Amino acid sequence: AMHPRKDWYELTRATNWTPSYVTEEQLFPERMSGHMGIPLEKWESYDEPYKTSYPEYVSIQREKDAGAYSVKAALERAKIYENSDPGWISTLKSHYGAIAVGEYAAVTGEGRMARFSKAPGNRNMATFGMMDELRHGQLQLFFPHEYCKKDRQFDWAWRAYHSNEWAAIAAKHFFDDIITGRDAISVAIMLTFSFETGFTNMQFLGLAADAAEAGDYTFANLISSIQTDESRHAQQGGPALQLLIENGKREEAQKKVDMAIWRAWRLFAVLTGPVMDYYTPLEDRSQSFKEFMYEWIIGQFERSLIDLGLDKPWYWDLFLKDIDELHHSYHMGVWYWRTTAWWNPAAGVTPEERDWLEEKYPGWNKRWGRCWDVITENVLNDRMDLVSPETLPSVCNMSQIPLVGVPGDDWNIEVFSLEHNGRLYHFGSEVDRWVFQQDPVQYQNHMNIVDRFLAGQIQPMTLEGALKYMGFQSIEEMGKDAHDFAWADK
Amino acid sequence: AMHPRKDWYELTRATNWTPSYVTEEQLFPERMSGHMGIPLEKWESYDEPYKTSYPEYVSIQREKDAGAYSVKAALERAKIYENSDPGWISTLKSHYGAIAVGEYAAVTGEGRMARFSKAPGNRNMATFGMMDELRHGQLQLFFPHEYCKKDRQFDWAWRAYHSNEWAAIAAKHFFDDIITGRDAISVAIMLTFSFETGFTNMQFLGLAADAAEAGDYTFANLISSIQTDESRHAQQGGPALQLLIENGKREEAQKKVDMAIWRAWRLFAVLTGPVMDYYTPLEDRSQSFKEFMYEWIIGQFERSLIDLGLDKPWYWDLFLKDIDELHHSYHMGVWYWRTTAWWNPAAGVTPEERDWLEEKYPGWNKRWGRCWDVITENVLNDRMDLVSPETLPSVCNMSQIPLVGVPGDDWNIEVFSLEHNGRLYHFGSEVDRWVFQQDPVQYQNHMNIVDRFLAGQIQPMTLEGALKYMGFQSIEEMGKDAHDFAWADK
Amino acid sequence: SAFPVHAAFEKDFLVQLVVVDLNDSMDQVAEKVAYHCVNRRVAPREGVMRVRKHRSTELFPRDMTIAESGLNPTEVIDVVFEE
Amino acid sequence: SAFPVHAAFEKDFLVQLVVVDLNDSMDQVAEKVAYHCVNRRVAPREGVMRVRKHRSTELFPRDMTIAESGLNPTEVIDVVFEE
Amino acid sequence: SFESKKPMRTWSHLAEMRKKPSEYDIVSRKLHYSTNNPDSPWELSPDSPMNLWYKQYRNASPLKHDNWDAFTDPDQLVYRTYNLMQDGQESYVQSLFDQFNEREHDQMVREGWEHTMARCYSPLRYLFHCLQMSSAYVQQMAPASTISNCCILQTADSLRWLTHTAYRTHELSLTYPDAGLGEHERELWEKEPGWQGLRELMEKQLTAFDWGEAFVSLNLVVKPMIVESIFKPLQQQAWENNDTLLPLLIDSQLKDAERHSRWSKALVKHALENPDNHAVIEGWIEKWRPLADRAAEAYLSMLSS
Amino acid sequence: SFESKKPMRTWSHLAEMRKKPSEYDIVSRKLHYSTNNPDSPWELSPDSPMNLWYKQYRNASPLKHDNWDAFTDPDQLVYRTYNLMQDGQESYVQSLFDQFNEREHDQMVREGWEHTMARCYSPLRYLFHCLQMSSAYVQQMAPASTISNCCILQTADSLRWLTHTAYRTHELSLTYPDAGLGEHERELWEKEPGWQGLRELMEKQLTAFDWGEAFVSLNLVVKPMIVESIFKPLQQQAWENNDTLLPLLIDSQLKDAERHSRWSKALVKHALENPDNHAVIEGWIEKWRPLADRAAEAYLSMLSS
Amino acid sequence: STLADQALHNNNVGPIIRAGDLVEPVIETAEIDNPGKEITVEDRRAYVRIAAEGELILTRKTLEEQLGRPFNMQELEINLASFAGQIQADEDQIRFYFDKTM
Amino acid sequence: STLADQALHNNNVGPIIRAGDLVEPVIETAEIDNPGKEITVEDRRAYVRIAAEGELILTRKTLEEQLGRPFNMQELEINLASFAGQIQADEDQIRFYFDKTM
Ligand SMILES: Cc1ccc(O)cc1
Ligand SMILES: Cc1ccc(O)cc1
Ligand SMILES: [Fe+3]
Ligand SMILES: [Fe+3]
Ligand SMILES: [Fe+3]
Ligand SMILES: [Fe+3]
Repeated sequence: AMHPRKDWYELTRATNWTPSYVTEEQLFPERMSGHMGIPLEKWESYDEPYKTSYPEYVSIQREKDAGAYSVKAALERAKIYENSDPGWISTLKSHYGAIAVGEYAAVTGEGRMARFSKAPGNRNMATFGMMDELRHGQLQLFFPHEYCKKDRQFDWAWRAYHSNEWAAIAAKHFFDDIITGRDAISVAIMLTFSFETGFTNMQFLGLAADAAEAGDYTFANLISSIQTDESRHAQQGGPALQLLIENGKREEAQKKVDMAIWRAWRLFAVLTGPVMDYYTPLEDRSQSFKEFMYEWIIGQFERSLIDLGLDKPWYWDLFLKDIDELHHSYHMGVWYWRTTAWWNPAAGVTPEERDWLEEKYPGWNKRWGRCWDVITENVLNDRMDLVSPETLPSVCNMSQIPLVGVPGDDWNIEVFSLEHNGRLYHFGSEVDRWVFQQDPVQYQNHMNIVDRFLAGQIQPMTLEGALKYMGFQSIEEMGKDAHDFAWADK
Repeated sequence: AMHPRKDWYELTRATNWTPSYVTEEQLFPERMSGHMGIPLEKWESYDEPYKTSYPEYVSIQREKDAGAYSVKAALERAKIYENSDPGWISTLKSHYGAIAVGEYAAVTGEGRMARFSKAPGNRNMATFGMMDELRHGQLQLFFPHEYCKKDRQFDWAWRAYHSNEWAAIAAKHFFDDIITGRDAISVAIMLTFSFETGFTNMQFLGLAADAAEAGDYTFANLISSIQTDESRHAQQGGPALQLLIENGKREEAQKKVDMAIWRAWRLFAVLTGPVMDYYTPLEDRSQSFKEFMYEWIIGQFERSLIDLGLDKPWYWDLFLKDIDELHHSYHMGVWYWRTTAWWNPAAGVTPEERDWLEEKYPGWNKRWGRCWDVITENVLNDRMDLVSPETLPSVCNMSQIPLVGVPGDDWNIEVFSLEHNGRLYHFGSEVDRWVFQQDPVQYQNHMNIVDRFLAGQIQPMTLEGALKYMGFQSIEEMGKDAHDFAWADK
Repeated sequence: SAFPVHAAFEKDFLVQLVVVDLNDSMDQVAEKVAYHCVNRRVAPREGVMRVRKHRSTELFPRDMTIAESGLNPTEVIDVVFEE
Repeated sequence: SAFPVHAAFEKDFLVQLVVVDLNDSMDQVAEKVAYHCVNRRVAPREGVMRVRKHRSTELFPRDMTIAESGLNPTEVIDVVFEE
Repeated sequence: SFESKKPMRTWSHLAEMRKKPSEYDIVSRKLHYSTNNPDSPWELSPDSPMNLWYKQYRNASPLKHDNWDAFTDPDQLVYRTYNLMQDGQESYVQSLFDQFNEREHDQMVREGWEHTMARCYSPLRYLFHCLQMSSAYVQQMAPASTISNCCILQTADSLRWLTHTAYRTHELSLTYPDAGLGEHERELWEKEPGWQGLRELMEKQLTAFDWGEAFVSLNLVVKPMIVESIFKPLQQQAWENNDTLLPLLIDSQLKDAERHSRWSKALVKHALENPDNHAVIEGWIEKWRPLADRAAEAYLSMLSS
Repeated sequence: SFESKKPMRTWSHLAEMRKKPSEYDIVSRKLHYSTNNPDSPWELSPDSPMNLWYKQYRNASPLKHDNWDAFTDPDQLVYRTYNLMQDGQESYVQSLFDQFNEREHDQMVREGWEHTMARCYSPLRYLFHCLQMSSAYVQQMAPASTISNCCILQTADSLRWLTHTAYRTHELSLTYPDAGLGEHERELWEKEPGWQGLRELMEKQLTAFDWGEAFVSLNLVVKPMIVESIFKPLQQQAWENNDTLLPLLIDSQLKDAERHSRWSKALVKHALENPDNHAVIEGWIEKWRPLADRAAEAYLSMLSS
Repeated sequence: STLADQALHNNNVGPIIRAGDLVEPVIETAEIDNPGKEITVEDRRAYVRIAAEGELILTRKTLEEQLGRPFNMQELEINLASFAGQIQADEDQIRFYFDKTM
Repeated sequence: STLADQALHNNNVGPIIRAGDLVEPVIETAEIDNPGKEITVEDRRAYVRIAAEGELILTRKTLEEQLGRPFNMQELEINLASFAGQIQADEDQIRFYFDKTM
């Protein structure tokens, strides 16, 4: 006979002890552990709500992968690459580049907890977390690898995080801030709670819905399987937060959640926003980006945050306005500066799409449409020189994404600036500036790409010089319009 | 350490012994064993060329099924049923009905060998064969089961072999003749060699090609996985044939091969022929039925038969002429009498298809086209009464399929008749009559469906009475034109 | 006096069960078979329909009845047009 | 005397790096920014382009140079049309 | 006339079940069409040889039930779940083989054990193959697909045991090359007194062609004797001769054996719904018990010598 | 200027390999972008706390190589094949647990063995968790993804051993409820003399933050000592006290341990391409050996009492 | 913020099941194991969002019966891509629930 | 019968590999392990027909290297949907071959 997990589980996490040969602080240094002075004994009340154990883990993960790889194998000849809308292919390129090696970086966030968390259950769940993120990194290199032979842009599934391409810098600045660059408890809060119960559902399930509509089941099946792991190891954050609140650290916990949610938001607005409302073919848009945000972030995530005892973030109303506005402008920026991307942005403003946009975002045509009107005119008159930029956008010193606003009839754009230690910084929002001020030592001597451009680090100091600095190794690799401007014909 | 299979394999099939308490003939009765008087000692030279062993078998078959079921699960929402051409759905209906419970019957052919073959290696390989066919029967009930809720015709995946529907009788007359109704050595020759290395490739790989073109990967993946088992247990027949030849039974072996190939041919001409050249959408026809026949039966199978030391069948030239002609007429018969089928036949004679047919079968329009011309005219003038039959076709006393010939400009039709034991039989070919005469006791008191109709066994003696006798339980279940005659619009 | 035969009509693609009558003229037999063939799968045409035993070179007379023909039940006949 | 500024043009969607000159009139500054905006994402229009510090209520004089304005390098300016 | 009906959630024959059909129900139930027409099991001449065989040895069996198809494997195994189960058990046994071989288990058995194994263990491949052959016969003759399916899996298990024995016979010969291991088993099966009760039993059982008598003799008499008088005594002897692998191997085989006993007893219970069947079953058990007891006595005398 | 290039058959960094890239190559190689910029490992302020930590404890390690990324796991394991391998080994161990529990193994151990297990075996969960924590640290600090991946799998193996120990501690307590099994292990780890060498060793090893010293102390000193002085002696004691399960369990754990040793030695061989590294490695081994030897001596004294 | 307020003020809990063989069985299980609760289902093809007010239970016994094959609760993780509510899971069932009422 | 005669008189042997992860590795293996033989490939999407004249060998070692992961010869059966030629298989390789020359 076998004995049920409930009867021996406590012994697997009965692993805290009282150090005698080194001090408690030497074994769990605050800068790596982030215990906020809460003594070891208090951490033993940590109770991970989504448990697993080693034999179950290897058995079940074996089955998860067998399915993922079998589906990929069975669908190799479905002509997704050849037959898919080029906007969908660019969605794959953007996803794998922006995510694959970041997943592998998440191993290190989990590792930070496995070694340095004072909560025994956290150290064990983070061990399975290490393994999960290894899976995710390896899956999302293996799957795009077959497309290398078809298109050099898929090389960026591996290369992007090794580059200084501007979106890759935005990704690394975020993930290095919330995953690899902070103490174990900050990782628990910012990564597993804020990012992994909050935003990743947008990219791994919201996007899966669109992928299924687009008939790409290899991808939809992959990312939804990945998220089943996420759903388990993300549950490390809640008990950490509850423990902090119980031990008088509510304010500190709230600040970390507030910061991580906003940082995640700005990154997903430039990655997922344009995918859902522009690159994904109209017929395959299960819901709009805003609709998905209201499902996943407002309806599900923010309600969970409340249930655990935290408050709505102070910037709530700013956040809501941003959901209506930000990604439309980020999309415009990525597309106009498409040559700086490793995917081919789809413009997504055929009349039929503009009608959809106007329905999903009343007032769109009087705003962003004013810009797309100019662009469309130039395309129809083959003034292609006016559809390609000859300077650099100004960039946020937090998000590393260009500084934008609302264009057109009720134009409004604001930069939030800050003098600090003899230097002038510019942020794309009140919240981004606030994030900086929460922890200046984390950020203060970081130079964004345009800062580097102005300080002589990019040579020559030209757009072409910048493109080379960003690591593009051939002309083929740089972004172009997804449909070679065939959309103008409509 | 583990020891390699080559070092212990002989002991797994060192299982022949000299009976002492019953006689050799009592233990292996000729009527069940079919040893043709060849003594036990001679059978020990039997050497199965495609080996497996129990641990490898359960491990590898576990992996085969995991893939088959994972793909099915991942593709449930691909809208194959809703979005596929109705001709493709009818192809699924025909396949599962004609095959699923016949696969399960094949367990018994394998079982007959497992108990009654004098060759120890054959008894072990037939044990894995029993298991394979169990897999195949269960897969091909499980997969169509989800469609029951959509269409009562999918009920026939289970019901067909329990019915007296005319195509089901043709299937059972064949499989009961070559699988369940003869001695172990006849099963080895007629089933594993003739049918399973010869014809099943047409339905499980040829058809898979068309399924992949049609974008039905759940089905293509299923039947190609099934055939990987076939490819192993079908290799029981070759060594049996070689053993018979070595022991002076060449003539007996050749006759059994000749009979089984022809019987298989007539059945696959009515099942697979219409699927490949008419039901399958034109754009999804990887090759014509004849092209697939020349690949699989002439190029591969007949060459293998020669290599093993057998001769081309005596009826070779008749066979070749039949490949040009028979299925075109079987298709016409199934479609005109579509109301007697459990699937919805597609006519497949839009001008675009008729051009393809003329290219694949020069002279088609001057032959079968003459008939389809009349039918098409009646459809276009809504004389639908002339597109539905009011009598029964005459049926072959061997194949159980209607008696046909070449229509049109160079009309030619021949029935091959036989008086025997005070009864008049009619066969659809010289070969079918020859098969009967090879073994009259197997066939002589069998009554085909029309024989039964004339002897008062079908009441009332009307087409409607016949339809009820065939087991149709509702109006929905009976065959209609796949496209509700929408093809006439072209 | 129902009399089953299996009949093949000229330019059709199959043999069908057609039930005629013991006292039917070959002219009447030909009509009953044609019913199931002409304007279904075979174009109508000018000429006289004739009845012969399957693949025979001899035609039955038009006025000859099936009873007078010596045909046995369930035997195969062709229905063809005079050359 | 290269002088980098970050500029936001009226009705555009972003802020861009535009490198002007220490001795440029606000009229010249406005032109250099417009180059990267008008007929790209912003429709041309009648009126005088003016330069102000970002979100300020005060406009720099047309003839005033950037050197005379007290602006610091990499500060943000708007380019707008007179009401 | 023809009436209109809507689609059913499952096969027409299961549509009146109260519960939602299981995987087992869907893929296992009522698949023998050969029981539909009493006068011609198979779609051939009603008097064809195989039709006569089935009319005599299945249809006319004294063991009778008006709904054999209602029989249910108590384990409700399908092909898919059998392989999951047995890949688990067989991977475990193969891992035992690997590890015990690493530790040189066979070198440490008690003096002379190789000779006991050569005489009493390695010729089991013949007995187990008889069980394999016999199980395949019950498969092909049983009057319900759910019965036949238990028999298919049992045929495979018999080959599993045969293969264990073949593997271990060869492996043992590598440490003890002078004991006739892998060389003299046929001789022993044919001529050694301790094997002759078993051989007579199986030769006679394999010529019991009535499906009911085949099932009763195989699963209610022969196979329980093998558990009592062969498997368990070998475990005891192994223990006394410092063979620690054989008891673990046999424990895995006994799991299969108990499964066979479980479905067999469930079939007896189904059959006994018909009162007439108690006497039929009991009569066959009494008929075969003496042969089985003599088989066990002769084997045990050989083992304990 | 920009030049034109064709698509490559694999990642740009593997495209010059002579052989076709393996699954291992594709998913494992050169994934630490944090080694690209010496002045700022992480995309933050170059002087951020974690950037200072990595510049000191990874970049400035005395153990140096110009191409750590070229390191190759000799087993070339990826996530997928690790789980195939370990589901095999762990399903085997779980089957051992099931079967030995059926046989009531624990009731038959020699008198007093439960007390030896309570003192010398069950507190191993603390030692194994230290190995788990320490392996995770080498993971997060190692300068190549192929190194870190061996460490991830080793962290998981450490938890595997911990979980074995937890399961068996609980199970043993069911037969022997009066031995402190599952109740007194923390006390023993903290205060029992035989555990204090090990505890001092691990507390000190866990505060060796240089990645090179962490790897050497953990994998070249601590872990080989555990094999020599804990695992194998426990197998001997089990044998002497009729515990036949523990030796089989430890044999499975030793397979993991040997794998760890294998990749560790391959890393040493890679490192030694740089002649300066022999002295660095040897110096760390000499530094930690005394603590390891004292740990083993104290444990062994406790076990043999 | 009307739209946002209403979206936030929900008490919906329950599993998000990815496309595959667990979708229909989980829906049916939610209905059976929470009698007198209305179960809502939003189908997004790649996943289905299944919810009830305040609490939603899935028992192993029911899920096994609806799935039609042997099933261990831990296996749900193969197909549980996300969930709303806090989670309490054991060998017999999984419970999705909220502490608060909004 | 010209067409039929020519189709029959072939000596093509080799594996038919079903759609999946073994197609390209088997093609590459056929080329490497049969140097100086021309390998023909017919792609039918659901399967690929791979052939050489008279004899075609696939070795485990080469197939493992081309597949890029650990591989046992017996595993080929997962994807070997059919084959032309007689078969001789062992732990080291599979050989497709004809006894006769036509
Ligand atoms: C980028 C990323 C990181 C971790 C993760 O789990 C998902 C995505
Ligand atoms: C009908 C049938 C029978 C056996 C088999 O293997 C395939 C098909
Ligand atoms: Fe992840
Ligand atoms: Fe994650
Ligand atoms: Fe089959
Ligand atoms: Fe078969």
